[PDB]
Amino acid sequence: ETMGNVTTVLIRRPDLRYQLGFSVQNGIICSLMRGGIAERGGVRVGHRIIEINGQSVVATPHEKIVHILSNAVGEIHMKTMPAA
Repeated sequence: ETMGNVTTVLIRRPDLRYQLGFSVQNGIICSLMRGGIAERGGVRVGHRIIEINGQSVVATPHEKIVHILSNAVGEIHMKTMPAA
């Protein structure tokens, strides 16, 4: 599993008030807040989140993907691809 163009991201989130800092739609990063944790994480726009903290969310719906990101803090391992 995890083949090809995968760019793992580590988000280190202090708590829930420190939101990701990137706008995602359906798992695809649409925008990134510069200076935010996501930038520090290595998140880039035009990337598709394929996994979050050990669960492949690439087949996970919008809500779920967002709900999961919204509640996860600490060292967060995501796997992103160039949305291809």
